[PDB]
Amino acid sequence: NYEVSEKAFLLTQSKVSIEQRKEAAEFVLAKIKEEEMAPYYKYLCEEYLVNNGQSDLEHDEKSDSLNEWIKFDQELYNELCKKNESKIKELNEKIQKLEEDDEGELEQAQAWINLGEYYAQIGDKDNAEKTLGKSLSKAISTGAKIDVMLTIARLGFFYNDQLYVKEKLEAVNSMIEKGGDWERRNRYKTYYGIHCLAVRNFKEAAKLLVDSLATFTSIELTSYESIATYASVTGLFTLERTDLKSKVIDSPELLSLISTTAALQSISSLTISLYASDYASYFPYLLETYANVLIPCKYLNRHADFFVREMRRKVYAQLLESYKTLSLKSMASAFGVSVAFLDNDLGKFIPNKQLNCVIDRVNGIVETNRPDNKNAQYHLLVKQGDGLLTKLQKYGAAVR
Amino acid sequence: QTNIWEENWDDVEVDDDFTNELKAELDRYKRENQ
Amino acid sequence: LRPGRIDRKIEFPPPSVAARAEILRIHSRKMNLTRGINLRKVAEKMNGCSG
Repeated sequence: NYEVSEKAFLLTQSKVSIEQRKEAAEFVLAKIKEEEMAPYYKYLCEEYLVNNGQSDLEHDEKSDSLNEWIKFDQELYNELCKKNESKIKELNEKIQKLEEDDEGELEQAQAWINLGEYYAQIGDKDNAEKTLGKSLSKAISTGAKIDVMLTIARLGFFYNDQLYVKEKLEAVNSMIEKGGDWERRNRYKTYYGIHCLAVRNFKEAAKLLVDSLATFTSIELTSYESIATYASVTGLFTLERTDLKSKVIDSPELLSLISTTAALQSISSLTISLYASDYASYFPYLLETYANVLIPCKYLNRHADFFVREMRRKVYAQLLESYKTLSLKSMASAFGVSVAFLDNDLGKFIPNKQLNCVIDRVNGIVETNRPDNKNAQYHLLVKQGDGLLTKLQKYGAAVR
Repeated sequence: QTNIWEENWDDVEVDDDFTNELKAELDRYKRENQ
Repeated sequence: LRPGRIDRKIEFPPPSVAARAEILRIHSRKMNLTRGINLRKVAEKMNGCSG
């Protein structure tokens, strides 16, 4: 499941290297052999289809597909349907015998969960769900309700999905506030920090994501680098430096995995080099991070410029500041970079509503100004009497 | 376009990051030229 | 032990690390935690211990 959806994501994102394409489905090629992945690997092969995912032995085979590995065979189905049936048949009478013998309940639910996991291996966003229902139907335990999480987490994030599972996560979480004791809370927070990481988490669960580590990861629903990676980035890109320089300044967590995946090396690291307030070095470390981090990984791509430019803003906002003063030149020039261009997007922060920057172009000079009490007193005030006016009419719609 | 991304403000713009690097090189390359 | 009183006479049996490790992973489960944590090792350190 796990690398699937990412190796999916990997090749679905393939831009940089054929490897980006190649190496992912490479496994998936072996993995659709490993598991009968076709039924979504079907639509997975229609997922990145009509980009470079255009070469399949079922869906489409196109030269403009740089990925041929998005291919099938009908044997896969034969393989599948056999495996499928085999799985099915076995569990069927098994479950049917569990039904026959009135054998256990969770034990009935047992093969159900077994029935369930296939559709993860299979890729069926299906029976497993109904199975889960008839698993959960047989659940006398939140520990089986735990499997909802497991199920739903495998559900949503086999496709890297959204809400229902999150809602299910909400649902399955809200049920027992035992939060799987300490743990499923994490699993909750994990995928919650992932659901909400679609596309956001930003300030929100990145904390939580950072908050609990290393307390879980999943294997099939996530790796440990993953959570760390993700948790770092957003939480870093978002959260309070104090926190970050309390926490991601370093954590035994980090200290453990620092450069261990090499892959990061940057996220906080070269941002700790930002957090080392270079001018340049980080400004390369950006894309040095970006393409090594954002493009590669699921949400990390789709959100994109949220980061970019926001750390790119971040570098303006707390690091370089407005700045309250100093000729833009000494910034824009004495930092050995494009005066105008840098200044432009930098100036594009003037109306971004975030700049207390006060910026001249001619004199290449920058200033600042208190933000008074504005903050968010009435500004949003409008929204709700409106949100009432919704009701207020909706009410006035009640009537008869 | 999909359903729920982070939405607003707005789509921003595009071709910046590499453009930046293209310039980050050039910038630094200009700073190499410096 | 006579039937009608104790009919089906069934008898428990001591456990061990695994049972402990399980029971551990059950009670450790309960309490709030942090990873890097092998319960068996604890249950291994455990001996002459019960649920």
